[PDB]
Amino acid sequence: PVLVLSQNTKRESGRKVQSGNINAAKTIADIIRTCLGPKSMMKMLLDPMGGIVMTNDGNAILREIQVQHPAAKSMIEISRTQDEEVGDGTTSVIILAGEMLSVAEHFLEQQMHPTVVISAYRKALDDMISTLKKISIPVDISDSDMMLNIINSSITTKAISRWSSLACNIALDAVKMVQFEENGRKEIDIKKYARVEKIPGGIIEDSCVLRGVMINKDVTHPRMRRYIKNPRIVLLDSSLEYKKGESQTDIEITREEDFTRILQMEEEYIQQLCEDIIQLKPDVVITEKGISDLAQHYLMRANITAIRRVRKTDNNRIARACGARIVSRPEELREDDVGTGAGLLEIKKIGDEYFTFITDCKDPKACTILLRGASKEILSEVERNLQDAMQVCRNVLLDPQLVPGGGASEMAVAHALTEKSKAMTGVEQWPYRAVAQALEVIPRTLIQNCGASTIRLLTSLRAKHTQENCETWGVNGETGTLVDMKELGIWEPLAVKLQTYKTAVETAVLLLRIDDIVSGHKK
Amino acid sequence: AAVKTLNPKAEVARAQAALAVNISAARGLQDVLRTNLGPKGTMKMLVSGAGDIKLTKDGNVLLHEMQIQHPTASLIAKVATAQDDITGDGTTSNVLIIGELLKQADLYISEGLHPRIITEGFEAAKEKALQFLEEVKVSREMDRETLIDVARTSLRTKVHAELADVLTEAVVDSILAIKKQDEPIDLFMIEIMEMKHKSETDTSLIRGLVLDHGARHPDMKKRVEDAYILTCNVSLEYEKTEVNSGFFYKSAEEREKLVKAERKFIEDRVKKIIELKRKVCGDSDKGFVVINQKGIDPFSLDALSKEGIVALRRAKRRNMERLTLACGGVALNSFDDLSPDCLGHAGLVYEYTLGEEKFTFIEKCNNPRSVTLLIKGPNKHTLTQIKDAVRDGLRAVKNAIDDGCVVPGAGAVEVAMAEALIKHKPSVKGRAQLGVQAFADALLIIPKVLAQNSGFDLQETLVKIQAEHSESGQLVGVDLNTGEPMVAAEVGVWDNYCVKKQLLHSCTVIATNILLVDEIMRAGM
Amino acid sequence: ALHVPKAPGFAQMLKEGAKHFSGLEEAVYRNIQACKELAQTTRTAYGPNGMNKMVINHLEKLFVTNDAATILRELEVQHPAAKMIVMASHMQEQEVGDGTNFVLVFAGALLELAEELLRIGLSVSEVIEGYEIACRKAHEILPNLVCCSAKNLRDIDEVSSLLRTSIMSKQYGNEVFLAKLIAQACVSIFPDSGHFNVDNIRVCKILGSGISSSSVLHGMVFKKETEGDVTSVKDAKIAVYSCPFDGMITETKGTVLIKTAEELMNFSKGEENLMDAQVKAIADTGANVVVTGGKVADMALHYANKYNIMLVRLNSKWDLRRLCKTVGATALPRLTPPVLEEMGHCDSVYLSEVGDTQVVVFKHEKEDGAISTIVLRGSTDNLMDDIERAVDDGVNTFKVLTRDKRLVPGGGATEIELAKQITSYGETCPGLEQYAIKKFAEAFEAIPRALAENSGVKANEVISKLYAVHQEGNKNVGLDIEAEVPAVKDMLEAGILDTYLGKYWAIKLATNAAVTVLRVDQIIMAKPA
Ligand SMILES: Nc1ncnc2c1ncn2[C@@H]1O[C@H](COP(=O)(O)OP(=O)(O)O)[C@@H](O)[C@H]1O
Ligand SMILES: Nc1ncnc2c1ncn2[C@@H]1O[C@H](COP(=O)(O)OP(=O)(O)O)[C@@H](O)[C@H]1O
Ligand SMILES: Nc1ncnc2c1ncn2[C@@H]1O[C@H](COP(=O)(O)OP(=O)(O)O)[C@@H](O)[C@H]1O
Ligand SMILES: [Mg+2]
Ligand SMILES: [Mg+2]
Ligand SMILES: [Mg+2]
Repeated sequence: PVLVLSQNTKRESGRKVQSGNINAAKTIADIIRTCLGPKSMMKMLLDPMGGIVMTNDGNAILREIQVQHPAAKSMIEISRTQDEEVGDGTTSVIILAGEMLSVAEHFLEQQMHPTVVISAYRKALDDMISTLKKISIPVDISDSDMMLNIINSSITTKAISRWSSLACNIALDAVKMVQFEENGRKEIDIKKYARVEKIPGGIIEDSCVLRGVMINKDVTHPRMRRYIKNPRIVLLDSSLEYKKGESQTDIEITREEDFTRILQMEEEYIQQLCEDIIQLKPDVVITEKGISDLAQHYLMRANITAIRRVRKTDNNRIARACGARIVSRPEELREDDVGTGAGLLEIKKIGDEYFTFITDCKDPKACTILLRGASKEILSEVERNLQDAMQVCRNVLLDPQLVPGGGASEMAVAHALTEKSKAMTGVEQWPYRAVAQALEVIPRTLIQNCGASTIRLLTSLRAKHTQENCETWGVNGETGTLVDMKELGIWEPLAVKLQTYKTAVETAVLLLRIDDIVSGHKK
Repeated sequence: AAVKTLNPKAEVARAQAALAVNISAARGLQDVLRTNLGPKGTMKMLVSGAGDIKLTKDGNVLLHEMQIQHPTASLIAKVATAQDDITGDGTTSNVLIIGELLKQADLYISEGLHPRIITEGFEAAKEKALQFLEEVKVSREMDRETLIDVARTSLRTKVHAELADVLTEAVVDSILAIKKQDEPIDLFMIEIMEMKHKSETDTSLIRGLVLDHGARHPDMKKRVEDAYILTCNVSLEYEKTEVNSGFFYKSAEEREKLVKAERKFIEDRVKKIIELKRKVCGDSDKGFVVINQKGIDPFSLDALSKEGIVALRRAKRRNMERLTLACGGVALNSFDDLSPDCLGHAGLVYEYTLGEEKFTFIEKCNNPRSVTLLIKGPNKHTLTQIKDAVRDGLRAVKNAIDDGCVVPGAGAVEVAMAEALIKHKPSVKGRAQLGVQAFADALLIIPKVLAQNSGFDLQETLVKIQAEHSESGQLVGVDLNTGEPMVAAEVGVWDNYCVKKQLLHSCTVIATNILLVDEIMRAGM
Repeated sequence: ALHVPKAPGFAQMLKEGAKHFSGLEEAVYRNIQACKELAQTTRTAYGPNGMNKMVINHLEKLFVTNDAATILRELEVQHPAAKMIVMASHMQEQEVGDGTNFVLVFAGALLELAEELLRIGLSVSEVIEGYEIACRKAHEILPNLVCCSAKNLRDIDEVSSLLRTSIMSKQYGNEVFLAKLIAQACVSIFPDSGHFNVDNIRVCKILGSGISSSSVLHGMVFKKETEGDVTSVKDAKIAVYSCPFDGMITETKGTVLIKTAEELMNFSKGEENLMDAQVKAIADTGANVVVTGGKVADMALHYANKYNIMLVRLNSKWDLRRLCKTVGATALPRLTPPVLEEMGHCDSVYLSEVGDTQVVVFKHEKEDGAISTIVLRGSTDNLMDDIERAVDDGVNTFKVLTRDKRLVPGGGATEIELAKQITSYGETCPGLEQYAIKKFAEAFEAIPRALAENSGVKANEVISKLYAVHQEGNKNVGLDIEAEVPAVKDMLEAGILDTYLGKYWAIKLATNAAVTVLRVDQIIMAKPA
C-alpha cells in the first residue's frame, strides 16, 4: 500500500462541510431551545458517574452532553465561555449563534462567499453594540430595590423563582459582602469568598447567607468549648505536631538518658509552639495541618478551642471573615495577625454532623451561603441559580448599565440595524439585514416557550418597534402578550447582553470561515 | 432526534415519554413501599449479594436495599435519605406522598392540563397546608408520658408490640437522661452496643457505658466496686523517636542498659498513673480503671496489674466524651500535672465475655449525662432491626422535645388538611384549583394506605373518617383494629410536627420538579 | 402475542439478576418449604438411634457426625429462611451447647403446621399470636414438668449419671465410659465457687488405640518435644516467660559499634557470660523447668542444659496462658528470675510417647486443679472429632447444670406432657387463637415421632401409648429405644433426663425463628455475587 496520508485520515470539503457545521450548530441550539425564558421546563441529565442533573441552565445541559462533531464542540465551548465571562445568557448565546448560522446558510447556498458574509456580520456586530449602548439605562447600585429587581429579572427564569425574594436577598448580601478593595484594586471574588454549602434536609426558606463562614468540623477534643461570644482567632498553615527535618537528621544514641531526653525534647518543642500561640491569648486556633494530642492538651490548658485540618480555601475565607491573617510559624505571630471581628464561634449538630460557625462577624469580606432543601439535586440546582444571581449582581456592580428584557433589546437592535441597512448599497446589505432579523429569535423562542402565537405576536412587536419610543417593548414569557419593559421590570445587564451578541457573532464567523474538515491523524 | 444526531448512542425520553417514565417509576416505588406503612405493615426480607439477611419495615432501608437502577428512583431515594438524616422518620410516607402527588397530577395532565398549572396549585396547597399544620399542632409540656406515647407511635411501626413496649421505655429514659434543659440533645452521647446472646426483649438501658473491649492482662480484676475512672488519650506503649535514632553499644552490658533505658519515657507515665492510684486508693477498698484511647504495651499492662489497676486500651474517641459525661472526670492527652480532680467515679465496673468478645460495663454513675442502649438479640438481623428501630425512636423523642409541639397521627392531620385545602380551593385563581385538589387527594394517601394495610376498604374507611371530621371537627384518624374513626390525640397516637412539615416541603418540591421535567437524557458518552 | 412483558413499576425497575417474591405463595410457603427441607435433612440424626452423616465441605474436609449444628455449619445453606433457622440453631449451641436438633425439628414442625393453618384460613398474624401465647404457656408449664435436680456436682457417679443422657444421643454404644471421663474432668476443674469454665477442659486427640483407651489428665498435654537434653522432672518448679529464651534487645534499631580490637575480641564472650548469668539466676531460684512463649537461642539452650533445666517452647499464647493457669505461675515478659509467687509447680513434668505422637505432660497428682485434659485415643481422626463433640456436649451439660440444676424427663416425656397441656389450654381458649395453640402443641409430637422413627418402630403407636400413659397420669414416661416394638417406660427411673434450661432455650429460640419466618411477607434477593 502506497498512501500519501495515513489511512484513517478522512478529508471532507465544500458545501457539505459548511452545511454539516451549520446543522451541527443548529442542532446544539434545538437541544436547549426550550430552556429559555420564565416558562421553561427542566431536563434530567444522567452523568457517567450515576449522578443526575435536573436543570434549566444551557451550559449545565451542554456540559453534561457529549458530542463528536467539531462544530457542536465549538458551540459547547462558547456556552462555557459565556458562563465563565458573565455567568448568564448561556442559552441566549447558543440560540443566537444557531440562528446566525441558519441565516448564513441561505447566502452560502446562493454563491455568496463566506468572507463576504463574515464582513457583513462584523459590521452588524459593531452596530448592535452601538445600539445596545444607546438604548441602555443607568443604575443606582446604592438602590437595593433596583438591585433586587435586577437579580429577580435574572432568576425568574430558574427554579428558585418560587423563592425569588429569598434568593435575591441572599445573592445581594453575599456579593455586597464579598466586595473588597485593597491597594486601589476593587475585587468581587464570589468564587473564593462566597461559599455555598448544601446541607440536604430542612427547608429552602431557612437558607441564608451568614455574616461569617461555616465549615464541616468539630473540636479536636470534647473538653474544648463549642460556643464563644468574642473569639480571638488564630489561623495556621503549619502542623502543631513534631515532624522530621528536611535533612538526614539521623541521631546516634550511646548514653542511657538520651532516648528519654529526645522524647522529652519533642514534648518540649510542642510546649514551646503552644506557648508561642498562648502568648497572643486567643480563644480559637484553626489549622490547615494536624494538631498533636499534646498540643491539644496545652491549648485546652490555655482554654483554647482547636480545629485540626481545615482546607486552604476555608482558611482563606475564615481570614477574610474574622479579620485574621494565616501564619506558618507561631514564633512569627502578631496581634495584627490575630483574628478579632468574629462575633460568635458555634459548633452545632446539623443532623448527625458537627458544623463550625464563625458567624456574627463585623465587616466580613467572606461569606457562606447555607443552602437547605430536599436533596442534593434540588440543592445543586439552587446553587447554580444562586451562581447566576450573584454573577448578575457582580456584572451590574461593575458596569451599572441596564437593557430591557423580554426580547425588547433584540427587537430594538434588529430595528436599528434594518434602518441603517437602507443606506447600504453593496451586496452585504442582505447578510447584514439577515443577522438583524436573526436577533428576533429571542422573542420568538420566548413566545414559543410561553405557548402563544409567534407569527401574530412577533408581527405586532416588530410593528410596535417601528414607532419612536418603543425600544422597551417586549413580551411576557408567562402570558404571551406584548408589554412595556418599563412596566414589567425585566431588565438585563448591558454587559451580559453585549457578551451574548459578541460571542454569537464570533461563533458564527468561526464556523463560516471553517471548511475542509480533516480527521484521523494522531498527535 | 436532535441529541441522537450528535451522540448516536444517546438515550432520550421526550415530553410525554419523560413524564410517563418518571410517574411510572414513582408509582412503582409507591407500590413497593405501600406495605411498610403503619404497625400493621409487613416486614420485608432483603438478601445481599453475599447472602446477608435484613429484616426491615423502614422505608429508607428498604429503598437503599432494593435492587433498582432508575433515575426517578434515585431522586426519590435521595429525598428520603435527607428526610432520614434530618428527622429520623417519614421516609415511607415521603415516598407514598410523592407517588400520590405524581399520580393525582397525571390524572389532570393526561386530560391536557399543563404541569405548570398543576405545580402552581401545588404551591397554593403547600402554603395552606403548612398554615393548617401549625394550627392543629399540639403544643404540650413534654412529660415522660407524652414522650412515651411518641416513642411508642414510632417503635410500634418499626417492631413487634412487646419489643416496642420495651424499646419505648429504653429510648425515652435514655433521652431523658442525656438531655440538659434548653441545650440541644446530642444523640452521640447515647452509645448503642449490640450483644448477640439473649432474647430481643432483654434490650436494656445501662445508666453508664459499655465498651466493646476489656482488659488484655489476665491478672487484672474482672469486677471493681468503687472505681476511680481515668479517661486518658496518652500512649502507654513503646514510642519511637520522630527523628531516626538507633542505638549504638559496644558490649552486651551496654545493650542491656539501653534496653532498660529505652522504656523509661513510658515507665514514667505508668508511674504517674500508679502514684495517683496510690494517693486516691490508699488500700484495695476502692478501684482504679484506666481507659486509654491509645495503646498499652504488655510491660505497662503488667506494671498496672501489679498495682491493681484495670487498664483498657484503644477506646473510642467518642467514648472519651461519653466517659467524662457518665463518670465525671477529665479526659487527658498528657499526665503532666494529673490530680484526683481528673478522675471519674463509677459505682461498679466489671467484664462480660461473650464467646470470643469481651465487654466492660461502667455503671452506677451518679447522674450520667451519657448512657448506652444494649441491643440484645439472638440474630444479627434482629440486632440490625432493633438498631434501626431505636434510631427512629430516639429521633422521634428528640424531635418531640425540640418541637415542643406534637401532631396527631393515624392520618388525622392528613384528613383535616385535605378538608381544609378543599374548602380553600375557591380562593385559588384559575385551573390551579386542580393542583390544589390533587394535593388534597395526595394527602389522603396516608389514611388510605393505613386502612389498606389493616385490611379495610379504603373508600369506605375514608368516607367514615371524613364524615366524622366534618360533623365534629375533631382530629380523627384510622383505628387499625376496627376501621373506625378515632381521636389520635385521645388515644395517644402522635407524629412529629417536624416530620410532617418536612414531608410537606420536600414532597411538594420534588413532585413539582419531576412534573416540570420534560426531557430525560443520558448523553455523557 | 407471544411474550408477556414485565409489568410497569417495580418489575421493570428491578435489576437484572435480582428476585422479588411476595405473598403467601411466593414467599411464605416457599420459606416454609425450605425450612421443612432443612428439618428433614437433620431429622434422621436425632437421638441415640440417630445416624451419622458424612458431610464434605467446599474444602473437601470430612465430617462424620450426628451433631445438628455441625452438620448445618458444614452444609451450604443458601435459602434465607433456612439460614434463619440455622442462626437459631447456632444461637442454641452458643447459649446451651445442646439442643440444636430440637430447635430445628421444632421450628420445622411449627412452620409446617403454620402453612396448614394458613391454608385452612388463618392469617399469619393470628398464627403468630397463637404461637407466641402457646410458647408462653409452655414456659409456664415446663417448671412444673421438672422432675429431679442434680443435688451434688462435686460427686463423680451422680455427675456421670447426669451427663450420660446428653452424651448418649451422640455416641450411643459407649456412653458409660465417656460420661465417667467427662465427669472426672468436670469435677476436677470445678472450683469451690459455683462458676465453671468450659475452656478449662482440654481435649488432646492422639491417633492410636481406641475410645476405651482414652483417659483424663489432671494437668496439661502438649504435642511438643523438649528443646534441651532434660526430658523428665519429678518436683517441677516451672518458670514461664512470654519472652523468648534469648538476650533482650532494643525495640529501636541496635548496632554493635566496635572501635577497638579489644571491644571486638570481648563482645561475644560478654554476650555468653551475660546469658550464663541470666540462666544461672533462673536455675538458682530453684526452677527446673522453663517454658518460653517465644524462641530459644542456642547459647541459652546450652546453658539450660548445663544447669539441668527442662526447656519447653509453646508457640501459642492461649497454650501459654492455660499452662500458667494449670501450674499456678505467671508469664514474665522479662528473663528475670521468678519470685517465689511467680513460680509454678507440678508433681511431674515429662516427655512421653502416646502412640506415634510425642507429648510433653505437666501432670498434677492431686485430683483437682484449674485445668484438666482428656486424652482421646481412637483409630480415626474423624472418630476422635466426633468424640470431641460428644465431650463438648457433656461439658456444656455440666455448665448448664451449674447454672440451673433442674432436669426434665427425656425420651419425649416432657414434649408429650407439653403437647397434652397446651392442647388442653387451646381447647379452653376461644377465638381463632385456639387453632394455633393446638398446632403449637401438636408440634411437640415431632420430637417423640423423630425418636420413634429413628428407633425403628411405628411413631403413631408410640405416640398413642405416650398419650394414654400421660392421660393416666405418668408425666415421666417416654419411649424405650431398647425395644424392637413400640414401647414406653419411666424416663426418670431409667435415668434419661434433659436440662430445664436446654428445653427452655430450645423452645424459645425455635418459636422465635418460626415467628420471624412467618413475619416475612416480601423477599427481595440481590444478584448473587
Ligand atoms: N418575565 C419575563 N418575561 C419575558 N421574558 C423574560 C422574563 N424574564 C426573563 N426573560 C428573558 O428570558 C431570557 C433569559 O432566559 P434564561 O432561561 O435565563 O436564558 P439565559 O439566561 O441562558 O439567556 C432573557 O431574554 C430575559 O430577558
Ligand atoms: N397505633 C397506630 N394507629 C394508627 N396509626 C398509626 C399508629 N402508629 C403509627 N401510625 C401511623 O402510621 C404512619 C406510618 O408509620 P411509619 O411507616 O413508621 O412512618 P413513616 O411513613 O414515617 O415511615 C404514621 O403516620 C403514623 O402516624
Ligand atoms: N436413652 C434414651 N432414650 C430415649 N431418648 C433419649 C435417650 N437419650 C437421649 N434421648 C433423647 O434424645 C434427644 C436429644 O438427641 P440429640 O440428637 O442430641 O438432639 P439435640 O441436638 O436436640 O440434643 C432428647 O429428646 C433426649 O431425651
Ligand atoms: Mg439567565
Ligand atoms: Mg415511622
Ligand atoms: Mg444432644
